[PDB]
Amino acid sequence: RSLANAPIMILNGPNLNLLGQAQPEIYGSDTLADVEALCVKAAAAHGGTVDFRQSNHEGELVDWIHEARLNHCGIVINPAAYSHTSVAILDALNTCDGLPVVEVHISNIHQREPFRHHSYVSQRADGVVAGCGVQGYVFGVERIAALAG
Amino acid sequence: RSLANAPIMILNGPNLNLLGQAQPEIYGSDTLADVEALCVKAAAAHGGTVDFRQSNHEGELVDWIHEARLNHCGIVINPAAYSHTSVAILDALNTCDGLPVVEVHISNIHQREPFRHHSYVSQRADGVVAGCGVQGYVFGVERIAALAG
Amino acid sequence: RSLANAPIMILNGPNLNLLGQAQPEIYGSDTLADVEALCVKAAAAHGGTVDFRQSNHEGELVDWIHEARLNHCGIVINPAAYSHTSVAILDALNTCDGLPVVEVHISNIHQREPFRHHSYVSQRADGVVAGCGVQGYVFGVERIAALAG
Amino acid sequence: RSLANAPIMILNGPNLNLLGQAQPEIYGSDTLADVEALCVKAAAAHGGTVDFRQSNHEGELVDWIHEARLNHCGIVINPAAYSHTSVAILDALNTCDGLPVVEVHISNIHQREPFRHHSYVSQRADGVVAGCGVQGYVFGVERIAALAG
Amino acid sequence: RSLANAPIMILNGPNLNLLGQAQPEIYGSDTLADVEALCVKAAAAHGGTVDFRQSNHEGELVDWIHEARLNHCGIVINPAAYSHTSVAILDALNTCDGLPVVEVHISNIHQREPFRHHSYVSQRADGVVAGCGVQGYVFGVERIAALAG
Amino acid sequence: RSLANAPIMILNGPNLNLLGQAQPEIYGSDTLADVEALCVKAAAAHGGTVDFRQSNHEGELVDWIHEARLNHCGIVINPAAYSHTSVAILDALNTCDGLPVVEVHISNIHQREPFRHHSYVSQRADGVVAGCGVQGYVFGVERIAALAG
Amino acid sequence: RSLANAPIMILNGPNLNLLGQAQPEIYGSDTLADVEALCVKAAAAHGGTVDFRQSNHEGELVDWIHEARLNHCGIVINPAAYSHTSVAILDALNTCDGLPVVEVHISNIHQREPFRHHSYVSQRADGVVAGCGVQGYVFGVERIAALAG
Amino acid sequence: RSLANAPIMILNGPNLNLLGQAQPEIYGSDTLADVEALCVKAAAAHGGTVDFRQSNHEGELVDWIHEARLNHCGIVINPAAYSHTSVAILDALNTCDGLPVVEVHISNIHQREPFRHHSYVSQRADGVVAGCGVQGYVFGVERIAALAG
Amino acid sequence: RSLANAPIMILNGPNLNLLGQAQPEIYGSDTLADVEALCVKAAAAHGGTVDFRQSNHEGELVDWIHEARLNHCGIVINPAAYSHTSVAILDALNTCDGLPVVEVHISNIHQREPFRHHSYVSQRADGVVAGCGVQGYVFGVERIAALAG
Amino acid sequence: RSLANAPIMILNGPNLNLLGQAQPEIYGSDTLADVEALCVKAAAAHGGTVDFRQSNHEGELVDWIHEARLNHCGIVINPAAYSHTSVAILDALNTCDGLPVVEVHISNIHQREPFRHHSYVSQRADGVVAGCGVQGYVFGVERIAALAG
Amino acid sequence: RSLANAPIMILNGPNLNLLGQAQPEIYGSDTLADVEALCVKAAAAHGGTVDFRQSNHEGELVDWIHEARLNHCGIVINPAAYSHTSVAILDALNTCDGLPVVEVHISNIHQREPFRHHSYVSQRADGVVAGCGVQGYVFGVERIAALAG
Amino acid sequence: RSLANAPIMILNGPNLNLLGQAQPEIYGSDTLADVEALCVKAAAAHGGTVDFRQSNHEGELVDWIHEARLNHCGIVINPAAYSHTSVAILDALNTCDGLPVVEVHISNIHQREPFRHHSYVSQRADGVVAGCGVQGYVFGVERIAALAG
Ligand SMILES: O=C(O)[C@@H]1C=C(O)[C@@H](O)[C@H](O)C1
Ligand SMILES: O=C(O)[C@@H]1C=C(O)[C@@H](O)[C@H](O)C1
Ligand SMILES: O=C(O)[C@@H]1C=C(O)[C@@H](O)[C@H](O)C1
Ligand SMILES: O=C(O)[C@@H]1C=C(O)[C@@H](O)[C@H](O)C1
Ligand SMILES: O=C(O)[C@@H]1C=C(O)[C@@H](O)[C@H](O)C1
Ligand SMILES: O=C(O)[C@@H]1C=C(O)[C@@H](O)[C@H](O)C1
Ligand SMILES: O=C(O)[C@@H]1C=C(O)[C@@H](O)[C@H](O)C1
Ligand SMILES: O=C(O)[C@@H]1C=C(O)[C@@H](O)[C@H](O)C1
Ligand SMILES: O=C(O)[C@@H]1C=C(O)[C@@H](O)[C@H](O)C1
Ligand SMILES: O=C(O)[C@@H]1C=C(O)[C@@H](O)[C@H](O)C1
Ligand SMILES: O=C(O)[C@@H]1C=C(O)[C@@H](O)[C@H](O)C1
Ligand SMILES: O=C(O)[C@@H]1C=C(O)[C@@H](O)[C@H](O)C1
Repeated sequence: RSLANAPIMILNGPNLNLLGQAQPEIYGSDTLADVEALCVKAAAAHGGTVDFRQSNHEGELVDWIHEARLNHCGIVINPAAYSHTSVAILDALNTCDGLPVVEVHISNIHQREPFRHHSYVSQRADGVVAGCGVQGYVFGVERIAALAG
Repeated sequence: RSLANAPIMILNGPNLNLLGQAQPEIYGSDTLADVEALCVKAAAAHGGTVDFRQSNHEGELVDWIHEARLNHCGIVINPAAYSHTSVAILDALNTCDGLPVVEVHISNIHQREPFRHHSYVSQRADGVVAGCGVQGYVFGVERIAALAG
Repeated sequence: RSLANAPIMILNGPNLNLLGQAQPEIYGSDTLADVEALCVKAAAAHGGTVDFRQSNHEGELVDWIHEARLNHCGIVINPAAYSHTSVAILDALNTCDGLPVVEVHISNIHQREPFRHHSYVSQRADGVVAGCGVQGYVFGVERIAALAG
Repeated sequence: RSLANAPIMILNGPNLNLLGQAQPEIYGSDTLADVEALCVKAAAAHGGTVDFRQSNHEGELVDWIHEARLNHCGIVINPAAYSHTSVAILDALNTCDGLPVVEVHISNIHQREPFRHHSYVSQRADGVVAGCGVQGYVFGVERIAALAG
Repeated sequence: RSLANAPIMILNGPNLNLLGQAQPEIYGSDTLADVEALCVKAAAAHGGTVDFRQSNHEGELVDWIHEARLNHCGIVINPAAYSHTSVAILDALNTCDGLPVVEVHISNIHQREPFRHHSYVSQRADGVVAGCGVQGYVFGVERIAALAG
Repeated sequence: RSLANAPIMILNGPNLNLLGQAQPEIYGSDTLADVEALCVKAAAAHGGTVDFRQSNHEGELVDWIHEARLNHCGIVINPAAYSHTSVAILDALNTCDGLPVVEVHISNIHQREPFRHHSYVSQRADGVVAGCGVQGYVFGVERIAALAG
Repeated sequence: RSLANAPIMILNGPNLNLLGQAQPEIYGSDTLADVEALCVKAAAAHGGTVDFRQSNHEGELVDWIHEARLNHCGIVINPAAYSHTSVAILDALNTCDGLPVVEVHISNIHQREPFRHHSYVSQRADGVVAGCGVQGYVFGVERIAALAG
Repeated sequence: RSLANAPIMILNGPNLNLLGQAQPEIYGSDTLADVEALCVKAAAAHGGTVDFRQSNHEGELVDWIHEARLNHCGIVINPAAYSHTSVAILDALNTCDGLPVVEVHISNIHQREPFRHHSYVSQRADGVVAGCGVQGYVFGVERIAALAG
Repeated sequence: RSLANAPIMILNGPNLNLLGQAQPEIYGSDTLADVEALCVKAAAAHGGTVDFRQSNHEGELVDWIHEARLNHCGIVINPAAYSHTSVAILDALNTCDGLPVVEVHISNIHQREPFRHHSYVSQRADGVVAGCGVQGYVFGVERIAALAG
Repeated sequence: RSLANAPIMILNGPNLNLLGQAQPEIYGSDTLADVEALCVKAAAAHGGTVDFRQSNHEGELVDWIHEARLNHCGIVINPAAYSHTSVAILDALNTCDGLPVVEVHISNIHQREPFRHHSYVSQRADGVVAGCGVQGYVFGVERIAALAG
Repeated sequence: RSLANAPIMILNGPNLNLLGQAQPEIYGSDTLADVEALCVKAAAAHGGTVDFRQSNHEGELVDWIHEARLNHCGIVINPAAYSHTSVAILDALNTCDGLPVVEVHISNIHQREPFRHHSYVSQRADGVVAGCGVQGYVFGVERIAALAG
Repeated sequence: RSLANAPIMILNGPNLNLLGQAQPEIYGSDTLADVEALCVKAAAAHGGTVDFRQSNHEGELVDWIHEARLNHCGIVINPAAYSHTSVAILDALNTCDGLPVVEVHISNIHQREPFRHHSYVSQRADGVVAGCGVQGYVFGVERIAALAG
C-alpha cells in the first residue's frame, strides 16, 4: 500500500505518555503531542497521513501491529522499554510480510546501561534510528515514504 | 479432576490469532479454528471436552491459568513468544499443584534463533512437544487424557 | 508529599492474588487481605494511610506508578515475577524523581533459581527487603515513613 | 517412501536396555519390550510396520541411520545420552535428505541438569517430544505416519 | 533458644568501625555506637537483649558465629566486604541448624558495582535487607524476634 | 559552530570506494559519488556545505577527525568495518569536545553477523542511523544542521 | 555387596593399553599389567578379588558397567578421555543404585588444559582420586573395601 | 619412519563412507574410492604407499592410530564429526611421539555452525587443511612426505 | 626431608573444628580428634609422625605452610572453604619448592554447588582426594609417604 | 580469469618482512624471498605467474585486494596478525564476487594462544591452510590453479 | 599531609616475607629488607620517611590502612595474593578520602595465569605499577612524592 | 645494546598528538613536547639519549618497532587505543628477542570502561605502568636504564 492510500502507523511504547514531563535531561522537553504534530507535517509533504498512538500494554501494541498489517502503509515504532524485552512485538512485526518498518529511540541507547543495548525489534525493522531526539520520528516518516513510494 | 467432569483448557499466546494467514512456511496453513477442531475431536474420543482460548496479553493468560486451577482437568498451552519471556506465566502454572500441563510449539524452536531455545514454561510443563505442527496439540490433549487418569 | 497529606501506594504484581492459597510452603498462609491490614496498621502508627492494590498486568502496574508519581507519598512494591522481566516497571519508577520506593520479596529470591536472582526494580528502589515474609511489607511501610519525614 | 512400502525405524540409544529396571522414578516401569509393542500397535493402525532397535554404541547407531536412509520410511529416535554429545549422529541424520525424523525423550530434559538441556539431534529432527513418558514413542510413530503420507 | 533466654548476636564485618566517619554520602552519618543503641532499644521492646560486635578478621567472625550457634537466639549480620568473598562465613552460618539469621546491607548493593551484586551469605540467611540505612538493623532485630518466637 | 561558517565533514571508511559496484544486494546500486551529490544537496537546503572523503586507512580517518575538530561544524561518519574494531577512531571523536557527530551504516547491522552488532563509535556519536540505505547520510546531514543551529 | 561374594570391577578407558609406553613423563613407567597386579594384591589384603578390564570403546564400557551392576561388589574406574566427554558412562553408573563407585585419574587433571578439568563421572562417583599416580588405583580398591563393609 | 619403509596411514571418520552420495553441495561428488586413488597417486610420486581406511566407530579409530604409531610413517586424518567431540582420538594422537600428523576437512568448517569451529585434533596435528575439497588429502600426503623426509 | 626425619604437617581450614558435630549427613560423625588418630596410626606404619592443626584464619594457614616448608616432609591439607577463595594459600604452597602436597576434601565437591567445583589449591597439590570421607586423610598420609621416599 | 591470462596475487601481512630472521623456532628459517621463489615455481608448472607482495598496513592490504578483484586470477593470503583483528580485510575479500581465495598460516594457530584461534578472513576464504610451514603457500597456489581451472 | 610532616606507609601482603628466598625466577633475589632500604632511600631524596610493613593477614592489612588514613601521607601497597581476592582491602582504601595510593606488583601479572589478571585494589589506586621488579616500589615512592606535593 | 651506545625508542600511539589540548581532566595539561623533555632529562642522567616519536598509524608503529629491534637499546611505548586492539604491534614487539620494553598508560585504564582493561602489548612488555600521569614515561626510561644496564 502507498502513502496516498493509507496512513503511516506511529506506535509509542510504555512511559512515553510522560514525554516532555519526565527525565527531560535524557528525553527532551517536547511532548508526545509535539511529536505527533511533527509526524503529521512530515507525512503531509509526501501526500500522506499518520495514525499516532501510545500504549503501556504489550498486547495492545501487538493488536495495533496486526491492524497495521492490513490497513496501513508502514510502521514507525518507538517500543520504549519493550524494545529490550518483547519477543511478542518482534513476532507481531514478523507477521507483516514486506510492510516497511522503522524503529526509533529518542535517546542513544548504546550510551546507556548494557541492558538497553539490544532490541528485539531491530532484527525485523528495515531501519533503526537512535539518539536523534524527537527528530528521529521525522526521519522514520521519511524512510517509510521512500520505501512505500 | 477427571476428563468426564471438567474440560481441558487449551491456551494460545500472542500472534496465534493469525495462524494460517502469516508465515505459512514456518507455521503451516491450518488456522486456529482448524486447531480448535482437532482438539475437540481428540478430547471427544476420551469422553472429554475442551475450553479453547487465545490472547495477546500476558496478564489475561495468567488469569486464565488461575481459572483452570480450579475448574479444569489440565492445560495444553502454546505460550508463543511468552514462552521465552514470561516468568509470570511460569509462576501462574506453579500455583496449580499437580494439575497436568503440556506445552506445545508448532515450529521446532531448537532449529531457530537462539533466543527461541529456552522456554520458562518448560520447567513446569509435564511434557513438551515441538515441531510436530498443529498435530502437536493433538498429542497434548492425548497426554492430558493419560495423565488425568 | 508527607504521610499526613497523601497515602503510601502499596503495589503487588502477578499471582499475588493467590497469596495464602498457593505454595504456602514458599510464601506462607497469610492472605493478601491479611497483608493489607498489617500495612494499614503500620501506616496508622505514623499518622498515615495506604492505598493497596494488586494486578497481573504489567501495563496497569505502570499506570498506577504514574498515578503515585503525582498523588502518593511513596511506593512499597512487590513486583513478583515482573521484578525479573520488566524494564517497563523500572522505567515507570524512574519517572518518579525523588519519590521514596521500597521493593519487597516475601521469599528469599537469592536461595531460589538463578533467574530469580536479578531484579530490574532493585536498581531504582531505595531499599530492598527479601525473605522476611509478609512482615517485609511492614518494614517497607516503616522505611517510607522515615524517608518521607 | 510410504508406510505401506517400508518400516519405520525406531532407534534407542545407550542404557535404554535397562528401561523399566533402572531409575523408575525418572523413566517409568514399562520396559523396552513394552515400548516396542506400543510402537507396533500404533503403526499397524496406519497400515505400517516398525523395525525397533537399541544400542550402547555411537557408531552402530550411525550405521543404522545409514541403513534407514535407503530402506525405511522415517526414523523415531531416543538418542539417550548421545543426544547431548553426538555430532556424529546429527551428521548421520543430515545425510538422509527429506526423511522424516522425530526425536523422543522419555523424561522432561528441560527440568533436569543443564548439560541435558541441549541436544544435537534436535537441530535436524523435524519434531521433538520430551517428558511424555513412553507415550512419546507413540506420538513419534503418529507423526512419521502423517509426514510419510 | 528464645529472646528471653539469650541475646541476639549482632555481627559487623570489616571497615564498619569507621561508620559515620567515612564515605557518609554512601553510608550515612550515624556511627556504629548509634547503631548499637538502636539495636538495644528494639530488642528491649520484645524483652530481649543484644550482643553487638565488629571485626575486620574473617576467622574472628567465623569464631563468633560458632559461639552464637550455642549461646544466642539468632544472628543479625552485616558482613560488609566479606558478603562478596567469604565462603568461610557462609559455611560457619551453615553449621547453625535452624538458628534464625538476617543479613543487612546499609547501602543498596544492587545499584553499585557488579562485584557487590552477589553475596555468599544470602544463600543461607533467612532474610536479607539492603539499602534501608541503619534502620535495616532494627528490621533485622524485629525479624529475629518474630522468628525466635 | 555554524553551517554558514564551515563545512560538514562526511567521512567514509574502508571498502566504501566500491559502493554500488560490490554486494549490491546488501548495500544498493548507488555509488559513493552519488552519495556525495545527495549530501551536497542536503546541506545546501540548510545553507551549508560538505567536505566528503573516504579512506581505507584507520590512521588517516583519525587525522581527518582531528582536522574536523578545528575546522568543521560537525561530522557524519560511516566507519564501515572500523566501526567494529577501532578504539582509535572512538578516541579521536572523544577529542572533539561538543562537536556534533552522527554515525551512519547503510545496512541494518543488527540483522547481520553478531560481530557487526557492536560499534565503538556509537558510544560517542550523538545519533546513530542504520539500515536506511544511502538516505541515512541525508538524515545524518539533517541532524548536524539541527544540532549546529 | 561383600568383597567375599563378588569381585571389584576395575575399568580402564581409551588409550590406557599404552600406559608405561607412552607419555611417561605425564603418566609414569608402570604398565597396565603392573597396575592390574597392584590391584590384585590390594583387594587380596581385604579378602577380595578384582576383574580388571580396558577398552577404547565407549559402548563396551557401558556394557561392562551394566554387568557390574548385577555381578560385582563395586567399581573403580579410570575413564581416561571419556571422563570429559561421556554422558553415556555417567548414565550407566546412575543405573547402579547404591553400588560403590570410585573414579581414578593417574595425572592431576586440575593442572592440565581446561578441557580436562571437568568429569561427567565425578557427579556420580562416591569418591574421586586424581594425581596420585598408579597408587590411586590402590586407594580406589581400599575405598570400595571400606564402603562394601 | 620413512616413506620408502612404511605406508602413510590415511584415516576417515564417521559418515565419510557416504562421500559423493550425500550432501554433494557441501562435500562434493567424488567418492571415498576416488579419494583413495588420489592418495595412492600422490604417495607414489614420492616413492611411498598408503593404507586407507574408514570407520564410524571412535574406538576403532583410536585402535588404528595405535597401529600407525608402530607401523606407518605418518597419519593424514579426516576425523569428521569426531574432530569436534573426541578427546579420545586427540589422546591417541598424543601417544605418537614425533609422528607427523595432518588433519584434513573437506569443507571449510570456519564458515559453518559454531559447534564445528573447534577441533580437539587440531591441537596435536602438525598441519590442518580445511576447505580445499578432496585435494586437501593430496596436500596432506605431500606434507607427510616433506616431514618424513 | 624424609618421614623418619620430620613430621607430615596436616592442615585443616575453617569450620573443621566442628567436624562430627555439624552437618553429619554431609561430613560424617567422626570428629577432628578421630581424624588425627587415623593419621597418627597411618604415619606410624611408615615410621613417620604427624603435626595436626586446624584454624579458621587464612593468614595463620599461610604461616603454618611457611613453617612446613622448612621443618616438615610434606603437607596434607583440607583447606575447607579457603580451597575456593584463597589465592594466598595457593601462593604459600607455591613457595615450597618440591615439597609433597596432597589436598583432601571429605565431601565430593563435584556433586555440590558450582562455587565448590573449583579449588585454587589443586593447581599446586601433587594429588587431590575428594569424597572419600575421613579415609581421604589416610590416603593423603600414604601418598606423602610414597613421595617422600 | 585463467592462470594463463592473469597472475595469482600473493599477499602477506605485518611482520612477515622478518620471516626467516625472527622467531625461527615458530616460523622457520626460510625467508620471504624463498617463499616467493616457491610460489613462482609452483605457478609456472600450471602455466601461471604470481604477483607477490608484503605490507604492515591494513589499508594497503585492502587496496591490493581491490586491485586483485579486477586484475588477478585468485588470491593467496597470509594475513598475519590482521587475521585476528581485521574486519576490513574480510570485507575487502567479500567485494570479490567468486574470486578464489585461500588463507595460509605458517604456524598452527590452533596450538597457540586463544586470541590466535579465530580468523575473520576464514569466513570468506574458500580454503584455509595452517601449520604446513612455507609449503602451505605452495598448497595455496595449487588450490588456486584447481579453482581457476 | 606532606612528606615532611608524615611518613609514607609501605604495605606488603602475604608470602612477601619470603621474597628473595622463594621462586626467584619470578620475583628476583632481592629480599624484603632490600626493598625497604630502596624505599627509605627514595623517600629521603624528597625529604620524607617511610613506615614499612608486611602481613599475611587480611584484617591486619585493613587495620594498618585505617591507621594510615589518619597518620600517613600516602600508601604504597603490594597486596600480593590479596590483590585478586580482597574486596575488604579495596573498601579500607576507599575510606581514605583523597589519600594518594600506588599499587605495586613485582611480576607482570598480565603475563601470568588469568586469575592474576584482575586486581580489586586497582580500582582505587591512583597509579598501578607491574613487572618492574622491586624497582616498582621506588616508582611508587616517587609517585606518592609527586602527589602529596 | 647499552644506553651509552644507542638511544631509547619512545613510541606514542594515536591521538597523543593532542596531549594537553584534549580531555585534560583525564590526561592532564602537559603536552607531548613536555613529555619528550621529561624523557630527554631522565635519559641524560643515565648517560643516554631518546628517540621520541608519535603516530596515528598502526603499521607505521610496527615499522618503528622493527627499527628499534636493530638500532635502539629498548622501547618505552604508550600504544594508546592500539593497546586494546593491535595484535600486529604485539607481534612486532615479539620479534625483538631480549629487547627491554616498558608499556605506559597515562590514565589508570583499570578504572575506565571495560574495553580498556585489557592490553595486547602487556603480554610482551617487561613492565607496565598505568595511572602515573606523564611521570610514568620517566618511570619507563628509568626501567630501561636498569634493564639495559
Ligand atoms: O530512547 C527511547 O526513546 C527509549 C525509551 C525508553 O522508555 C527506554 O525504555 C528505552 O530504553 C529507550
Ligand atoms: O512454534 C511456535 O508455536 C511458536 C510460536 C511463536 O509465536 C514463537 O513466538 C515461538 O517462538 C514459537
Ligand atoms: O518472593 C516473592 O514475593 C516473589 C514472588 C513472585 O511471585 C516470584 O515471581 C518472585 O520471584 C518472588
Ligand atoms: O529422557 C530420555 O529418554 C533420556 C534418557 C537418557 O538416558 C538420558 O541420557 C537423557 O538425557 C534423557
Ligand atoms: O552496604 C553495606 O553495609 C556494605 C558495606 C560494605 O563495607 C561493602 O563492603 C558492601 O559492599 C556493602
Ligand atoms: O552498513 C554499512 O554501511 C557498513 C558497511 C560496512 O562496510 C560494513 O563493514 C559494516 O559492517 C556496515
Ligand atoms: O590422568 C588420567 O589417567 C587420565 C588419562 C587420560 O587418558 C586422559 O584423557 C585424562 O584426561 C586423564
Ligand atoms: O569437512 C569435513 O570433511 C567435515 C566432515 C564431517 O563429517 C563434519 O562433521 C565436519 O564438521 C566437517
Ligand atoms: O568436603 C570438605 O572437607 C569441604 C569442607 C568445607 O568446609 C567446605 O567448605 C568445602 O567446600 C568442602
Ligand atoms: O602462522 C602465521 O603465519 C601467522 C603469522 C602471524 O604473524 C601471526 O600473527 C599469526 O597469528 C600466525
Ligand atoms: O607480582 C607480585 O608482586 C605478586 C606477588 C604475589 O604474591 C602474587 O600473589 C601476585 O599475583 C603477584
Ligand atoms: O591512558 C592512556 O595513556 C591511554 C591513552 C589512550 O589514548 C587510550 O586510548 C588508552 O585507553 C589509554
